[PDB]
Amino acid sequence: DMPVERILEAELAVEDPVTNICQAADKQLFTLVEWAKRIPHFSELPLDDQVILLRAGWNELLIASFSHRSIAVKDGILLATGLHVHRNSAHSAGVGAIFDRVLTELVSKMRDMQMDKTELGCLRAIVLFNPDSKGLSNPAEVEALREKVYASLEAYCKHKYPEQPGRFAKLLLRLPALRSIGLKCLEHLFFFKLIGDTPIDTFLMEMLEAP
Amino acid sequence: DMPVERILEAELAVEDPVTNICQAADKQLFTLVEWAKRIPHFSELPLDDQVILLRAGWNELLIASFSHRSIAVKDGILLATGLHVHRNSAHSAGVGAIFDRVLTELVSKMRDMQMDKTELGCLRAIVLFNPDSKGLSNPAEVEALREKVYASLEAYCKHKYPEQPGRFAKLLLRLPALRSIGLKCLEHLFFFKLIGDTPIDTFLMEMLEAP
Amino acid sequence: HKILHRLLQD
Amino acid sequence: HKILHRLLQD
Repeated sequence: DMPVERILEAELAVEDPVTNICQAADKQLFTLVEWAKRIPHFSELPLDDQVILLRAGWNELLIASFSHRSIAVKDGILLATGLHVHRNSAHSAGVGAIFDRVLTELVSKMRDMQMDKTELGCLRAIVLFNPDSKGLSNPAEVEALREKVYASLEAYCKHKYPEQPGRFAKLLLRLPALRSIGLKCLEHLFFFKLIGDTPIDTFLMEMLEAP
Repeated sequence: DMPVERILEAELAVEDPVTNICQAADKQLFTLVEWAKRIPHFSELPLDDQVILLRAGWNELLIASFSHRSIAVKDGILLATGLHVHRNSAHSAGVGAIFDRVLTELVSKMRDMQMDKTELGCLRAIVLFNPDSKGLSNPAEVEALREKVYASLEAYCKHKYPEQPGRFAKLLLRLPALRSIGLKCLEHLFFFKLIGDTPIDTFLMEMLEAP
Repeated sequence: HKILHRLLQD
Repeated sequence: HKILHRLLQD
């Protein structure tokens, strides 16, 4: 089984600007590992596959988390360090475009639909169990777990928001945006690493290593 | 309304290797415009918005089409020019990685689920009506059309494949893969253009212009 | 974007 | 990937 209550529990258990964002990201990578261990069946996968899923998903997973954390923030994001970062600050640091995509495609859409923590948890678990991740010893097994998450999520939405028949599809359709922003985020991080002005801490650095 | 029968009709109406793929892509861009005009309500949008949606979606739209066209092809893709391109040929031209992603994440998954032309049509229409496209004069209007497509698609899957309750979510969850492969495709095209060895024809070139 | 505009016009 | 392995181990 894949009970949405366990997924919610996982979320609840873990609850210039470029430098601050990068520092916050490094910090949250530790927390991400703890989150993943709390998702049903993840820790039962082979260690090598747990590594692959987390290396494949970490940036989307962190982006989804700070985006949902920021739904009551006007034109900004709330980092896990407690720091609010506004649009103007990101623009003045040369990362306005990517920052605005986060705000318009993720944060404001999460706000508009009042995406809840169960739904966020499920989307994150779907991202985690990515069966397209290269090198998985058993892709079908990860595919099975993803299928169980989205079954439970659809059941949850239909029970909790029966007057919103499109809500489930609406949730899933933020995933392409999440993927694209995740990819653009990586491009920036690789550049910061290349230029070498911004400090990149050890876990974030490791995520930027070749496989 | 957004009848799946009109969407199916749209699909039916329009039915080294790097050079060949690029040439085929240029050819299919003309056909894509004709396809889009056949999708309910697209031609009613402001001309400027039609331009924006097509410039935003063309590469994903073409990739989805040749991927579905190739489901009965072993380890290869069928171009609209009639030419079959095998894995080995793409690998020997230095584009093996992106080619394999098409095969594993799109073609083989479409094959495994027997994605039908109605479903393909709907996924393409959802891609077309992308409300996150920058510059849209009315994003809510495009969002409304997307919502109508996915409502009709869910109705279609539940009626046509009632024994497969996960099928609808399964379709939508190929869209992140489509987005990522679309982005990687663009990176390659920009490089081919930069190096200047591969001929890039006028419409494909125009798509590679700045907005 | 002259080609796309021309083709969409009709 | 030594940090991730160490943290997942327990």
